[PDB]
Amino acid sequence: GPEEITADIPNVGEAALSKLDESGIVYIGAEVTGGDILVGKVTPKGETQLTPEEKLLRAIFGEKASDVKDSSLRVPNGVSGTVIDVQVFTRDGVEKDKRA
Amino acid sequence: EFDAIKIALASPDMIRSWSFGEVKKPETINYRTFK
Amino acid sequence: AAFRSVFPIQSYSGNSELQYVSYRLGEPVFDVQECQIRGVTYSAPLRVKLRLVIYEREAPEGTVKDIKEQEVYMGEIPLMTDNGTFVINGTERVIVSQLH
Amino acid sequence: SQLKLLVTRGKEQGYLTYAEVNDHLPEDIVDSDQIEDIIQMINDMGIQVMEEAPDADDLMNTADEDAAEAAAQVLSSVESEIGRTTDPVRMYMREMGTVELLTREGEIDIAKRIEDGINQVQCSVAEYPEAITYLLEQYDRVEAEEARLSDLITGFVDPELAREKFAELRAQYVVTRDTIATAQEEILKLSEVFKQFRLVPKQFDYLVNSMRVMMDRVRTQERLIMKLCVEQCKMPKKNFITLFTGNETSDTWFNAAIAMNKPWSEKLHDVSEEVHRALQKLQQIEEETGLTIEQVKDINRRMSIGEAKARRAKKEMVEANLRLVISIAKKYTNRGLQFLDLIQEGNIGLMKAVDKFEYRRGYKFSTYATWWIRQAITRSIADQARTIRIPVHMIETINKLNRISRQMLQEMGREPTPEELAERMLMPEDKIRKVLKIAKEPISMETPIGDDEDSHLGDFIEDTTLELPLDSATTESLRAATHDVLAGLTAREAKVLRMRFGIDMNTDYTLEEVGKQFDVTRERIRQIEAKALRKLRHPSRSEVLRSFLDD
Amino acid sequence: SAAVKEFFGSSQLSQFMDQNNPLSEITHKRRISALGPGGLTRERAGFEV
Amino acid sequence: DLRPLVPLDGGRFATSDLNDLYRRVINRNNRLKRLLDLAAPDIIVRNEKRMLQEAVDALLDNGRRGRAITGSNKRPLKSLADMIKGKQGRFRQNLLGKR
Repeated sequence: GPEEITADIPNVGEAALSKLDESGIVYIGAEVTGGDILVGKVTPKGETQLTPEEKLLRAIFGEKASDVKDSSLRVPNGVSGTVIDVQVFTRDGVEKDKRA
Repeated sequence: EFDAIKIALASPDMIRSWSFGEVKKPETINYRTFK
Repeated sequence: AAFRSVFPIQSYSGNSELQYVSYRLGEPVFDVQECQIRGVTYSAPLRVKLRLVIYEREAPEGTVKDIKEQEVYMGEIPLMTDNGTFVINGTERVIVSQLH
Repeated sequence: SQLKLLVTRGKEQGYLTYAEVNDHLPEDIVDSDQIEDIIQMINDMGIQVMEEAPDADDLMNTADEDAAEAAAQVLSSVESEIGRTTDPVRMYMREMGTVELLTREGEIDIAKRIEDGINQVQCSVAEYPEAITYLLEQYDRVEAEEARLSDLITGFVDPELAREKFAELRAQYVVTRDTIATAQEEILKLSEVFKQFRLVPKQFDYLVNSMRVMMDRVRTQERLIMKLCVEQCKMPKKNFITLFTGNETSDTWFNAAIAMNKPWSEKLHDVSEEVHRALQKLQQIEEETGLTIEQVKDINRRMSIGEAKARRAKKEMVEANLRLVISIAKKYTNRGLQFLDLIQEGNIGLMKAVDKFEYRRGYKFSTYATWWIRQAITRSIADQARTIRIPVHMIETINKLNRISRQMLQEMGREPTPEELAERMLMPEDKIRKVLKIAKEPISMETPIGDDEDSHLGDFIEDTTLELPLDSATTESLRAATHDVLAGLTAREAKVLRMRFGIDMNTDYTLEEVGKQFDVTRERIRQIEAKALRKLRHPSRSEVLRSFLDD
Repeated sequence: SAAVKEFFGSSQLSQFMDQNNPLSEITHKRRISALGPGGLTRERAGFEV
Repeated sequence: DLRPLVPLDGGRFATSDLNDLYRRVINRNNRLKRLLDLAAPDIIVRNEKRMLQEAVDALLDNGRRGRAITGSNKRPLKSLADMIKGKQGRFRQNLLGKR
């Protein structure tokens, strides 16, 4: 299927998303550094077919392995700078998100 | 673990033992569902 | 001087000569900033006003009797910016002179 | 042999140019590929033929040493020949050029040859009671609707007329068959009338190959009498021609073969068993196929004669047409299949044509065969042109796409957008994107990106299936942690937790198998599992565990 | 268009304009290479040039 | 997996030549089998045998004798020897010096 760029990504706390806006793409002017997310993109993982005891650890804490895994654009390690511009090229068939 | 390595000709018999079944058709994948 | 070298092109004695009249450099779709932003080669369309003249196979020395005229499109030719550089796929390129 | 001293010149210099290896060549080499092969043979033994003066100050000898004299032999021999034996295409061109391309209305002659060759086999069929009994059985079989009535014919020479001429066949067949010196004229006239039919292809094919099976059973018993006695018992070959050959069913040629009281005869006592039993076999087989042996023997022998005549002329037909086949194939050359693949698929189509021909239509064979051949060649080019086999209608769609794209490129100014092809064609605009992403061919993983190392493309492809060693070293730690947590549980709850998932065992089990293991209903087992889970959910058994959920 | 576009788009005499600098551009434009299609290679020359 | 058909990005697969060579050998092998079933005139089956021999000979060591078959890229495509032999085979780079 497709890949989204939404600002909701599995397996990362809200503290690591004070930079991304609602549409998924970082604010212009935010000071990022290595490991931050410049763009929040997830790709569908179907399906996991998980392990033994990992299954028990899932049952214990009632969580659900997400149907998606994340492949989001994070700053290469070492880099540290100011996002000074962001353009959004969109295919013609698609419909533009909020940021575009 | 092991020792010397032998190289030699291979009979058709030894080759048929190496394999796991013969390849008859020349197609690779299924072009829409890529199984 | 590249059109005269092959024009006019005659048939195999066919009493029909496709002769060149002139050409012109079109207007560039994108200017160099937009051409870098989109990843396009900055260039100009090349219109050519050929002309098919025909002679029917009687006389005298191919009577020009049934001729035509058009403006044909033969390819786009990249353009050198005001600093002598090209934009070939949004990337700046330079054609280094050769010593042959 | 100036070549031979060219080699010594290249040696005593330590290198050869293209100038020298153009000087000391044979003056009669016109095919450049011969020059290619011989300069390769030279370099293979030394010395490498660079194109200029160098090696001037490069004093570096990997050209030793048995290859030297062998390669010199091959070079000294290349003048003895003229080639080529290296291009299959040219050797095939010569091969077809051997056969004179002159069958100018000899085609109809050889075609009539085929017709009256495949009717000697028709007669030999007409003398085979078993195939004709099959035809009668399947007449009464299909008219009873045991199959479609057309199961017997691909057309013939009326339903009730068909079935009742089959009825007259039945009556002529009974007057043929119960008149066991009366069968001669009846059987022969019934075969005369019978030869006016037109079988189903598979019908005739099966019946005649089972005719062959019948005669081959007779032939196998012939082996059993031949090698068992003449080649194993040392029976005299002249003897095997004398006594057995001619009678073949009575007991007067083998049982009167041991009895002939000779050095050969009274040694037949040890292979006497299988000949004794083979006589039983053949004697019952005479009636098994419907006639004594020698009759159907020589009828199928004439069958073989007729089929050989048929095939040997279709050869000349096929070659005289393949002279055309090559030409017809040459207009499909870049389409993805190398040339000799094309002409081979063409020749397959050509054999197809020659085995479906008719002079009756009064036309020229060329057009019919060329229709067959172009059809089969395009079938080939379709079915085996790409590394991923895309179907044929899809290739039609792709061709439409290419043509209309080239057209819009020179009519709509700049280029065709697929949104524009969605209108220019009557397609749904995701069919177009699909067919465009489907028609592209694969990139070769050895295509070199021109970098420093000259590494190719196939070395920049990560393996997105492997697990990172950190992840495996995690779940090993997870096995540790879960085993630890279970250790601090009652053996009931721990065994139920393990047996419920697949934790450190083979297959996980349903609740009922677990109750089996403990003699409880599955509800008891659900209670146990829920209590163990509730116990584990609390920290002090679950801090590290929940930390495995890193989020 | 294909031939001229593969000249301009991919050939040894069409390079990324080195631009880390004003002088870098201005001295990459005024450059006289002796390689490329129609010119000798590295192996074949060689201390002639 | 040693001659994979990995999916690159954009539905544009990448393969190694060995798939092309194995296709070329299996095609002519099957065609020869069908010729032998049809009882063809031995001219065509002779050409088919020679074609299959060139296929196997270009699969074993391409460019050895008969002007190596070139892939779709214009290029003389590699064979088992070229994955073994030469400066670029196994024995030289990944068998002596690795990342």
